[PDB]
Amino acid sequence: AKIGLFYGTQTGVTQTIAESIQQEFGGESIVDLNDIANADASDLNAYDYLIIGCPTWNVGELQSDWEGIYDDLDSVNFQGKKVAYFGAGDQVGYSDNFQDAMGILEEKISSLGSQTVGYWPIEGYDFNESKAVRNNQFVGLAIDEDNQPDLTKNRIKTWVSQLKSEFGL
Ligand SMILES: Cc1cc2nc3c(=O)[nH]c(=O)nc-3n(C[C@H](O)[C@H](O)[C@H](O)COP(=O)(O)O)c2cc1C
Repeated sequence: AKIGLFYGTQTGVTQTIAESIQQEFGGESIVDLNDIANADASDLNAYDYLIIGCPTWNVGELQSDWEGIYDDLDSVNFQGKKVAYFGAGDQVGYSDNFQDAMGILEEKISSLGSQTVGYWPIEGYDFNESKAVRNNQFVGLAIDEDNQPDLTKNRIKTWVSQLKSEFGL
């Protein structure tokens, strides 16, 4: 209940990742798993620590459930909150828009006064452009189940270890 993880998913990949992240943190006593499809913008208010998960769809766009709540995000005050991000994407098929959704959400939420935590290296990927890159780092964990499924488990373990420090855990 300390950390609220909100994800959106179209073909279920982002939900599986969300479930692995909750698992690595220690389970339901540490992280609440919430499908953004069933949530209201104000649900994000109940947490001081947030994890936002979103896959990029339709060439650089938000997954539709995140799309639907996007304009309501202005009603939440993120001042003082630490927010981490993760996303699923396909670097080979969408080289010019890899993980754009994660970047779109981070730009919106950070502008509302939150603190981004959980930066990730871009070197383990091959892509041309991404809206989720700032000063040569991803603003969150990039997962690619389409082309790099073998790296997913270690990526999540490593990222969660580094987030524990950031969330005072
Ligand atoms: C129609 C379609 C469009 C996609 N567009 C993008 C894109 O613009 N950028 C990207 O990084 N991945 C893109 N992908 C890859 C998906 O984000 C990826 O398959 C992801 O695992 C889907 O997650 P989900 O199951 O949680 O919805 C696309 C996939 C499909 C089938």
